[PDB]
Amino acid sequence: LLSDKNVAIIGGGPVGLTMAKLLQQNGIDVSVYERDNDREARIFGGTLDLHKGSGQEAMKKAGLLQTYYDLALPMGVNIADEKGNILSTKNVKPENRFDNPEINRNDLRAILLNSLENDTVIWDRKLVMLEPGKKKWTLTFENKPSETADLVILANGGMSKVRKFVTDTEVEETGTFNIQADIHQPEINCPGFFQLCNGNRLMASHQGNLLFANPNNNGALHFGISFKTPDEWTQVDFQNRNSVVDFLLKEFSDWDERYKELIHTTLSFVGLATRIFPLEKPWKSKRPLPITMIGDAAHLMPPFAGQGVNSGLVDALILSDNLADGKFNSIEEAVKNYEQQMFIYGKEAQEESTQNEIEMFKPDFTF
Ligand SMILES: Cc1cc2nc3c(=O)[nH]c(=O)nc-3n(C[C@H](O)[C@H](O)[C@H](O)COP(=O)(O)OP(=O)(O)OC[C@H]3O[C@@H](n4cnc5c(N)ncnc54)[C@H](O)[C@@H]3O)c2cc1C
Repeated sequence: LLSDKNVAIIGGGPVGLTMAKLLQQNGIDVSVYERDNDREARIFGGTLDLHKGSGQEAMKKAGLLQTYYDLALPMGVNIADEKGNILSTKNVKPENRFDNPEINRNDLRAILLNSLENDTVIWDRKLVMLEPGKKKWTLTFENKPSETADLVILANGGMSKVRKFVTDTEVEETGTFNIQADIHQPEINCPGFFQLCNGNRLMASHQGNLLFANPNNNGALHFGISFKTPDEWTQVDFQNRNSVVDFLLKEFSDWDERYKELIHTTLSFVGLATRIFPLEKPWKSKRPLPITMIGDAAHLMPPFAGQGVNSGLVDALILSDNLADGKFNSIEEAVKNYEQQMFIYGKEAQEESTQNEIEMFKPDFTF
């Protein structure tokens, strides 16, 4: 069905790599083009969890489920107030897989890279332009040679700049904001907070500020602090830790000294406005050549209720199935069938995550 043709996947994130695996095991000629300089670039961020109905099915189909298990870490969850423990959910043996053991993002990338043929991924390839010819797409990469493909699949994350051939829809700010950071040797550097987590992930919520932490992302503590974007903003400079620290200490002034120590001990902060790529309009039905989008490039949405990578791993599973099992007259029809399913579960996910974002940031999230 892709028989004399090649596929370009733009983006080597967890969705794009998984797309590449599911394609390539059915004999399809696929390359992944990834902006990262090389395979050891550090991926900033929290862990990912794969769920039994969805992301784990992608891994199962790719023959990687067990490997995901070996490298992932089941974790309990503690809910605390702006000082003490209000709920402690330890993981039980029936449930350690039950979905969603946590995996570090570089571990998962390495699992997916290792399952691919040599030179599937081409590193240091930032796609900046796409142009449809007669039969193939010309792909333009910053300061590197151009390439062609019969089929382009954008897997290049929520801020993709190269969507216009699929849709004119734009990314939108949802009105919340997230500040993230990593603390190394947390047992040493934020002891009181590290002891509160006590090996579990921790969430706490107070007066419209939410705090999420994982004390054990390959030995580093990762945390995020989220809140409704201040009307005043922008006004904090994430380059200057002092201005981020002043802002956070003001917002957290009520909170126990263990949380403040977390803010004090952080070397640098990454600030990011929450965004959604809304599945609001149908995508374009006149496309000059086959092209589609999966993962956050298709349906970026707030992460607060756990939605995120699982639905992108389902995208990969449904699209590769449609392209391989070839029950369709054409690639075009294969893509359209995928996009139709994806609009349904993708909209359900977005509604739940928008509704959850509203519910959480209500300043009186009791909750
Ligand atoms: C703060 C926060 C916490 C989150 N927590 C969770 C969670 O707990 N659970 C969950 O499931 N999801 C969570 N998510 C969502 C989750 O991270 C994403 O859904 C997931 O990473 C998307 O996978 P992806 O492959 O589509 O995109 P990405 O991970 O964004 O990867 C896209 C890849 O494309 C590469 N790329 C970008 N531009 C180009 C270019 N022009 N050319 C070539 N390559 C390019 C990038 O380097 C990147 O490797 C969270 C998101 C945020 C923001």
